Amino acid sequence: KKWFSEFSIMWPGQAFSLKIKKILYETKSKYQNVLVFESTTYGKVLVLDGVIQLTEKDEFAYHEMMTHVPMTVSKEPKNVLVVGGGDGGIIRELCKYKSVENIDICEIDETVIEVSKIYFKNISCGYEDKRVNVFIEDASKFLENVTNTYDVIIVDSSNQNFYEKIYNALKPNGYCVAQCESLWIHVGTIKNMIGYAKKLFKKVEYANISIPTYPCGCIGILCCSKTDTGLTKPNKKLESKEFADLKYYNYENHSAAFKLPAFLLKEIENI
Amino acid sequence: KKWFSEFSIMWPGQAFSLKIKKILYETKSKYQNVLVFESTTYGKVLVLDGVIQLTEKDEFAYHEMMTHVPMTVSKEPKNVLVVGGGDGGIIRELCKYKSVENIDICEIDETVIEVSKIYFKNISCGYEDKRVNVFIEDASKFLENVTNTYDVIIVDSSNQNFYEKIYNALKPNGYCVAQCESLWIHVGTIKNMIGYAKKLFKKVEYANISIPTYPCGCIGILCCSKTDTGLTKPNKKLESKEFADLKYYNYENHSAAFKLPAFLLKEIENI
Ligand SMILES: NCCCN[C@H]1CC[C@H](N)CC1
Ligand SMILES: NCCCN[C@H]1CC[C@H](N)CC1
Repeated sequence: KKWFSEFSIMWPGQAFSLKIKKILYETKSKYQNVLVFESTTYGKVLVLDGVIQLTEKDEFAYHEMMTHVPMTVSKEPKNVLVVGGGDGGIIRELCKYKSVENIDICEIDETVIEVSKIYFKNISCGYEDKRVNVFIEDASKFLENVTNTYDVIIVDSSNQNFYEKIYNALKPNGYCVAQCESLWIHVGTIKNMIGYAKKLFKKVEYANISIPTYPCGCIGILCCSKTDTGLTKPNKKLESKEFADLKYYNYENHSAAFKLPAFLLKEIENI
Repeated sequence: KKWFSEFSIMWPGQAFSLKIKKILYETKSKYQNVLVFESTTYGKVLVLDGVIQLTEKDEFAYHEMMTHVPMTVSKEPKNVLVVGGGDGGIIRELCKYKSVENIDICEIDETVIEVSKIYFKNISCGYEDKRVNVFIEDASKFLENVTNTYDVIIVDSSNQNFYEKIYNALKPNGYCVAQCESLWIHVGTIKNMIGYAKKLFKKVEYANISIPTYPCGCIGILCCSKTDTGLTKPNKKLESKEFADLKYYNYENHSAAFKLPAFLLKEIENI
């Protein structure tokens, strides 16, 4: 059998590879190359421009932490925006909250959504929920155009003007979490991201998620708060039957994810 | 340039690769194949039987956590044993403690030690400390033969009889920490290891370390206590000048490393 290998100038000198049991789908969309394959040991894999987007075996780690960190801090979130995230994993976690009344997702490439609906049914199931509204659209145009404000915005996608638009689209006590780089390779980028956020948000925090199929085995969450209390401590426990199946997130893990290695703390305490 | 690739039946279906700037040394010892190369982005790399043992860029994560977790819990450790660990990283962290009077290291393959002394000077520097005594010897024979008991034993190497020997070689309030698998691939093995330890030790805990060049980007520490308080909370802060250069470990990270993902907690609460 052949092997998929993940190369990139963003992590030069290293690569991760998965063994292919069988290729399922391949296309070039208007925006990116799309590959779906069944791996031998990580279940199905989604690849965009040769970079792994998710695998069945571990996606719960990233989707649970990205969603339940902000959603357990926000008191009674009613309206939530997902930027990027065509695969639907965040939306699947969001639908577990009965308080939520509306979920907007903005994804520029509908092929991602369609491929996820077809090949990743246990990840894209949230799309069948009546609260979920899909916008095939560039996120800057969406954010500039939306009239509603959001309690939580979750940026599930790899700019200082952009974070102004996020801030304006948030309620007064709203929160934004954004995917934000591995601490093992792009500390310079993390510093820039915290710098951009701190000009607008009064509380900017960084958490780490362990996930083996992202480069270096982990990925950060940039956490932006308009209030002074920040996002490190949940205000609620996920006890109802909808959360009985959670596989990574729990009340203790939430806080622990913000306890960073000493070298990173040193780089970012002076920003 | 060529690429080193790390394959193994222990993690089937996946592989990690580093780009080679230049090969430095290669031999077959009595016990294993030994490769040393300068990578393009992780500095120098030590490989044993085709499995990465360490790299300069990230070794501090594993050596700091393996050492300072037990050494900040033990009140006044005087005698410490390192099993395996020919590369010297643990010993380098141990020498920072002025209270320590003796450090025994037991390593079956002296080539490892010699290669580390030659090619990894910032990792093997502890060998020049007068407290350090080297035994080229199988660890089961060493543990069966030693007359001293230890305050801390650090098993830096990839068996129920073996943990009996560890228990007997420890002081009444002594501690053992052992390298113990990635939670992303060998949960069955972690369960067995905790099972073996719990028959002898009254407190058996599991912590996670983020380190990108180990498979799945992380590696566990099996933590065994003879006292009931366990190893999750340090009894001291590392404030003296010897610890000013620490790059991963800190007082908060210590406890956070024991906050495990929900699926692992579920597998190991019933053992
Ligand atoms: N298409 C891959 C997932 C991320 N999608 C986002 C869609 C909206 C864009 N403004 C940014 C990427
Ligand atoms: N040689 C590689 C590092 C681990 N070395 C250990 C030496 C002692 C043995 N009983 C187990 C492996």
